[PDB]
This record gives sequence, C-alpha cells and structure tokens, in this order.
Amino acid sequence: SGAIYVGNYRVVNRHLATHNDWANLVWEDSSRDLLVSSTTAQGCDTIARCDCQTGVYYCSSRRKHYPVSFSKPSLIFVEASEYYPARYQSHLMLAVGHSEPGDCGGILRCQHGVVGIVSTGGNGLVGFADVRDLLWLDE
Ligand SMILES: CSc1ccccc1NC(=O)N1CC[C@H](C(N)=O)C1
Ligand SMILES: [Zn+2]
Repeated sequence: SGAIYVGNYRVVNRHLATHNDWANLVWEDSSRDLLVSSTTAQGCDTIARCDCQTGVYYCSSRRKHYPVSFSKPSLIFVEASEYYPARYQSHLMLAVGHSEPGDCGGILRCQHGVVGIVSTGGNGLVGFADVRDLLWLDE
C-alpha cells in the first residue's frame, strides 16, 4: 500500500483505490494502474520533472529503501493477477529488485522528487508506474 500526496491530490494504484477515492475521482487510467482523487488537506510531496533513470524505492516487504536503475516509461506486458487479466500496461518502468504484491504503492524517488510508485513485479523484478508526465498534479 501507499500514496503520493501533492497539492489537493492523492495518487494511488488504481487496483488499491477505495470506494471513497472513486467518489472523489479526478482522473484514472486502468492501462497505467493509476487513480488520482481530491483531498481536503494540502500535500507536500514534490513530483520530479526529469528523465532520471536511477533512484531509490521503498520495499515494504523488506522495510528497506533500495537504490535502483530503471528503464524509461514504456508499454510492458504484465501477467494476470487477482486485479487485472494479462495485458500491456503503459508508462511502466522496470528495475531488477525485490517486490511482492503488497509492495504496490511504495515511492520511487530521484534527486528531483517523486518519480512514481511500485505497480508490478515478481521473479526478481519491480515495476513503477511513472507520474512525471502528469504536469497538472502541480497546478
Ligand atoms: C509488486 S506487484 C507483484 C509482485 C510480485 C508478484 C506479482 C505482482 N503483481 C501484482 O500483484 N499485481 C497486482 C496488479 C498489478 C498491476 N499493475 O497489474 C500487478
Ligand atoms: Zn530526476
């Protein structure tokens, strides 16, 4: 689990959104596994606006942050799970690193701020849903 809190927005994995996130929906895209809902309080996360390919991610199944190299956002085939059938997920970045299903939501950050959140993984990989192209999170 986990979210990004920027301005009056809450960014979560769409598969982990609550009934309240849907009532307060701003934008969602199943093909990206993202959902953004509105908040009453102002958030303090800064979103990165960059092309960094190295950063640090939080892994809740190890209670540890790991430095990683990751691929640029792209269309990647993601195996079936209890939340989606097998499909291509867009804006996805992959890295070699530990991840378990409950690690979705962990932040990936670079020197510029938040890059994205854990969204896919397995077999020694970890995938992150990019948020750096969502310029409107800033206004
Ligand atoms: C860190 S996710 C993970 C880790 C180990 C094994 C499997 C996984 N995958 C998942 O449980 N999911 C749930 C839906 C998510 C998606 N974006 O399609 C993929
Ligand atoms: Zn950066």
